[PDB]
Amino acid sequence: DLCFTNVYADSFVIRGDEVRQIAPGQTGKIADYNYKLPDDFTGCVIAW
Amino acid sequence: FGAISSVLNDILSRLDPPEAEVQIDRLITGRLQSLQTYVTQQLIRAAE
Repeated sequence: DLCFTNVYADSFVIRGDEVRQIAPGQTGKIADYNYKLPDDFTGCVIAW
Repeated sequence: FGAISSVLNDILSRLDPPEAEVQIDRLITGRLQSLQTYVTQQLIRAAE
């Protein structure tokens, strides 16, 4: 029931022992030199 | 007021922004309430 101007789909694969870094306000190798989500990130992190 | 240390540079240096924001926001709540208290005391005393 929500509209959006533009929805982004960022795609990559990682290990289950690193999912926690793909989230707002985290730390680590990924959240340092690979991929960092904003502090006010508004969205969902999905993985299978 | 429920923060870590009552020094802003200390909080900002010790912690990362994702939590410095919370500790700060508590410091801000407290200091703003103290300012309101002082300004209201001044208002009443100036009326007298």
